[PDB]
Amino acid sequence: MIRSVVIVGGGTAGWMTASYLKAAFDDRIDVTLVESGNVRRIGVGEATFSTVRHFFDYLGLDEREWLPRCAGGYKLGIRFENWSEPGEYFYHPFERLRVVDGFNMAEWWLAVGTSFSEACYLTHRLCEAKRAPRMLDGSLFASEQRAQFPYAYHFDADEVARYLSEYAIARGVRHVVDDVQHVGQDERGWISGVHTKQHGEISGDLFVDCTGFRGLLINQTLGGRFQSFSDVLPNNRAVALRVPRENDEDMRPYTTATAMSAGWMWTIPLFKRDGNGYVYSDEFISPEEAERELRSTVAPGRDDLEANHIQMRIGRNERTWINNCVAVGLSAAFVEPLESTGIFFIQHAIEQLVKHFPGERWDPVLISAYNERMAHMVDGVKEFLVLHYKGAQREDTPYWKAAKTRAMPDGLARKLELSASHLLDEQTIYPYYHGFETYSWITMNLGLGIVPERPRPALLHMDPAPALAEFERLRREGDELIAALPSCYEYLASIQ
Amino acid sequence: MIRSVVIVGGGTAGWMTASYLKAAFDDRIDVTLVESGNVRRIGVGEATFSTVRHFFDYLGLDEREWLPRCAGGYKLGIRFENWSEPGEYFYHPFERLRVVDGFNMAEWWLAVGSFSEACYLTHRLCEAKRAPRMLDGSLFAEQRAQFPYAYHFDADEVARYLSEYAIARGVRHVVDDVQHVGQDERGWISGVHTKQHGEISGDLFVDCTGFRGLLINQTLGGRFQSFSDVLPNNRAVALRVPRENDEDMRPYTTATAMSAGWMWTIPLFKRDGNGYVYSDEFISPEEAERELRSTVAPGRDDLEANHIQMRIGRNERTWINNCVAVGLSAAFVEPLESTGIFFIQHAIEQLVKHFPGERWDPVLISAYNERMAHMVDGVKEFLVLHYKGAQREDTPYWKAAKTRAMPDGLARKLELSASHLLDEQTIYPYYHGFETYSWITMNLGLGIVPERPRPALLHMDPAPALAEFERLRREGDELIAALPSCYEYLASIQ
Ligand SMILES: Cc1cc2nc3c(=O)[nH]c(=O)nc-3n(C[C@H](O)[C@H](O)[C@H](O)COP(=O)(O)OP(=O)(O)OC[C@H]3O[C@@H](n4cnc5c(N)ncnc54)[C@H](O)[C@@H]3O)c2cc1C
Ligand SMILES: Cc1cc2nc3c(=O)[nH]c(=O)nc-3n(C[C@H](O)[C@H](O)[C@H](O)COP(=O)(O)OP(=O)(O)OC[C@H]3O[C@@H](n4cnc5c(N)ncnc54)[C@H](O)[C@@H]3O)c2cc1C
Ligand SMILES: [Cl-]
Ligand SMILES: [Cl-]
Ligand SMILES: [Cl-]
Ligand SMILES: [Cl-]
Repeated sequence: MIRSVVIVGGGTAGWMTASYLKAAFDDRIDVTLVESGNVRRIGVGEATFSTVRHFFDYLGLDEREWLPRCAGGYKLGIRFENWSEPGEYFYHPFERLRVVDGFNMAEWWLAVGTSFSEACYLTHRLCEAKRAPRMLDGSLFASEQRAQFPYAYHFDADEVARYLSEYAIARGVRHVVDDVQHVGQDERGWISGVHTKQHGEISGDLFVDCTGFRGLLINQTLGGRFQSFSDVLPNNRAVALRVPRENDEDMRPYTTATAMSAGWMWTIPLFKRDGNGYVYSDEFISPEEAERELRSTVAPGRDDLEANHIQMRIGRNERTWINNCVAVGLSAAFVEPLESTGIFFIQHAIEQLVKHFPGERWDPVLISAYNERMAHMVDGVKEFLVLHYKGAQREDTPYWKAAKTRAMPDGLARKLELSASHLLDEQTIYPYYHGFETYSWITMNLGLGIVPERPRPALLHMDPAPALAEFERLRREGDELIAALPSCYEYLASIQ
Repeated sequence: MIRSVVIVGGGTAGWMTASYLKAAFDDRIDVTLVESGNVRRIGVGEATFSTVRHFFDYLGLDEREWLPRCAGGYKLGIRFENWSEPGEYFYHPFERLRVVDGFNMAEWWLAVGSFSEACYLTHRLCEAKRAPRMLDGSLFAEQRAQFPYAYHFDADEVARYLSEYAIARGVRHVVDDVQHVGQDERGWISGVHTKQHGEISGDLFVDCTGFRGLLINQTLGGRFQSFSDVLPNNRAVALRVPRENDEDMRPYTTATAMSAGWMWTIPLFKRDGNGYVYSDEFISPEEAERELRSTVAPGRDDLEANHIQMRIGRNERTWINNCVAVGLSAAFVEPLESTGIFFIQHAIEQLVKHFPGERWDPVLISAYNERMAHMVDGVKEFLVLHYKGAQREDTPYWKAAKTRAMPDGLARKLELSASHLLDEQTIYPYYHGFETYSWITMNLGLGIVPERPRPALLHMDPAPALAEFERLRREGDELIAALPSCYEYLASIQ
């Protein structure tokens, strides 16, 4: 049985790990987290995926407690703007499709359908009317019912790290602020300790690499091989800003992904401000050009706002667990934030680390099974993301023209062939766990313009009444909800 | 749209198909079923899988209506006898494992704990021979998914019952032999030519002719892929054995390992169904008949034995041109996990979903074929796991099972399983009827057991899981005291 964990890095990954380990094992694990006082955290990572409520539940934290305290907001979905038709948009919401007489509402929409998201999802209305997912009395709008509309969150990246470090430290995590200068290895190549500038050697049984893109343990010490995805997903840089909203009250309960001339831009509404960034490929546009394009769109004349330029490491380690070291966060893998998966990868890496926790024997088969899961997790998203670029109909710049013909991962060709005939399902999407469900694959395809040539032939043999009564039911439930629900900001104000 | 379906074959496959199509499309589909008056149905296929309730629900039939009428009983799971330690047994039940603090009861059992007895309510119900219903008809536990119990029924009666259902709903019934299958200039089926009713044509043809594969294999040249290299059982001998005491009725199938295969016991309302599944490379058809009779029906030579040659494997494609194979014509594996009728149901459900329009869509058809292939391949792999987990080594047959070649992917599942339990991510990843608990339950019961408990559990409070084991033990106690016997309940609804 092993006793102690040493985490290197104090970004969102480090502090999520420290928190979760203490929540899981309490006093049956010793945890130390070492982080540099001079190497900054990435500074971004402000939108989350639908699994994140489980992370906070596991920690014993209600959203009323943790959300104001991370200066956050609600994420009901993502609004995709300008990807295909210009001025046009759709939502990818956190909401499962209803099923009528064996077929989901997407199939029926194609046969008897108003845009797809609008006809099929309550969430669409909530986004348009800028509603909170809760009534003022704190009851969920569905009124588990939380799974049927698995909304996520926006939060401030500084605050969440600050908040979780306090959570972890309150629970006995030893905190060291220092630079690791060298990582020791025993005669078998296993990590023996990390040598700091002022605190000597810090040893332990298990080491968690949370050093970001740098991969200081997993790559620079252990020689882990990093598999780049630049061949299919070229975006390799970002430029970020923190932009105050002219009107705080005007707060959207969703992230916006807006296609730009050489990439795309995020808008993440927080309680006090927006987060903004342009994800781009430097083969098509320079870092200044991108900064200029970004500022022009979301912050004209606001040169007091400092831009944060980021070089992204896109792809994954072949193995995120090597010897006694596990990489969590940007050190393990990263794909561009088009579907807000970075924090999801962290949560899933940590939840599966607890499941695959080593005993004094360090069982290689259990480690191997952990590595497979993490590989599948990222490869599924990678494929899902390439599908975004293949579905995007705009062709107006060298960038968008090149996205159309660029090589694809194995498997996607088949998914596109299928999709031109009929909708993807549980059996034809990526088959291993990667966060996303069928509705997400379908919703992107239909929003972007990858549509079956014709409706499902079976539906012509069937009574359309039950599905038409369902579309009407959705339309009426939507009407009632936007009338009864407070705004996104209103509800958040009431719980601050 | 297409208008008409012609089904060839009136076994369980033909009639399930006819029934389901009418249930699905009512008067928006014309259906004709043609079946031989002289080529007998297989005569077996008496246990079902957990999915089967959905088939009957879809048809609009409550179990109280259909079950006594098919002379059936309850299947709470399968009892595996003599597979590893001799005289030893365990249950593979239709019951999901409870989860405590992020780990299922199997994991906890390994850390703090027989397996089936500790983890499943169904184990007690089987031992005490209970019905899954109280006399007022309420379920013992929707709550139906948590304990997805299935059924036993008489194979003659179910065909008889479903043909009536379908015919009442406008299925045209023809009793004749198909002598020739016509094809058009594209190799599509144009009609079936019968001995006395001329040509019967339609848009879609469903091959329900059994192992024969009259349309899909003999006419269309579909290729059959054999599984004999990994699952050599190629024959069966069956009996219909009356129970000395009808009241003594088990709510489960028994799979008993024998010298050169295994034997099923399926308790029906009036009688048992019995059979020995074997490989003729290790035992002759009469040796097997002698071994069967000796075990379940000593001295009862008045009972006629049904000897069957099984075609084990699957068609590469079950849907070719305008013809879809359903049932034994499509695929078959030995009935060790009662999957034949499941394969039919799933084939038919997916046929409705993949139903063709007037414009035939090769991509939709290809997606149908992938699902049918995965369905059977998943079960194939799961069954080889039974033979690999069986620890008995007492005959040439059991010795050979130990070293026989395996399907791709199973070696990995066995390496994993010696380390820790299989899960949703490491079992066969495509739909094949079975869930994780089934894979786990078979491993633990047969004796493929992680070397040690999961190390994470040593860092955790065992109290919640121990309180759960106790809760299960107490709920079990209460259920066997309150539930009527399997026979008692069935008697009350006859
Ligand atoms: C442009 C961009 C946009 C993103 N958007 C999203 C999003 O919308 N949603 C989402 O979920 N994710 C997003 N991500 C991912 C998100 O930022 C990360 O998942 C999250 O911030 C965790 O980062 P990290 O902890 O792994 O790395 P970092 O923040 O880089 O942390 C590295 C830590 O290691 C420390 N360190 C480095 N070297 C040493 C050393 N020598 N000794 C001691 N300490 C050391 C540093 O001091 C720091 O504490 C985005 C990423 C990028 C690049
Ligand atoms: C030994 C054994 C045990 C089994 N146990 C189980 C079990 O426990 N549980 C389970 O779910 N499944 C079991 N199965 C499978 C089960 O028997 C079948 O799934 C089910 O009976 C359906 O069979 P079928 O309709 O495909 O074939 P068949 O019963 O053989 O039907 C063939 C039909 O085609 C007709 N036909 C053939 N040729 C012509 C022609 N020339 N013209 C007109 N009609 C023709 C015949 O008349 C007949 O109606 C078992 C199978 C075997 C062999
Ligand atoms: Cl489905
Ligand atoms: Cl991300
Ligand atoms: Cl899990
Ligand atoms: Cl079977």
